[PDB]
Amino acid sequence: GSHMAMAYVIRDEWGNQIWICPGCNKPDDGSPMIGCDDCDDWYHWPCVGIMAAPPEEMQWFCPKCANKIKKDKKH
Amino acid sequence: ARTKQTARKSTGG
Ligand SMILES: [Zn+2]
Ligand SMILES: [Zn+2]
Repeated sequence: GSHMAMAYVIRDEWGNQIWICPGCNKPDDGSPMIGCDDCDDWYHWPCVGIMAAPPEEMQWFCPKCANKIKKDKKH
Repeated sequence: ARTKQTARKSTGG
């Protein structure tokens, strides 16, 4: 079946999901990654502009999702 | 903002 994972995710030899950062196209090295609150994609910190971990209580959206959101001037 | 490190060894966390 072609249904594997057409996304930035692969499995290792044991069968764990290894997320690939769509930012650099590099896999996870056991690195701190941030998941978007919309697409749930997994990017590395230096790839999106994160340097310290924000809480799950605070939302964050990647350059993918935050762009469609736009974060318009009107608030 | 789900932040986690897939680590079996991390310094601090
Ligand atoms: Zn990356
Ligand atoms: Zn996103």
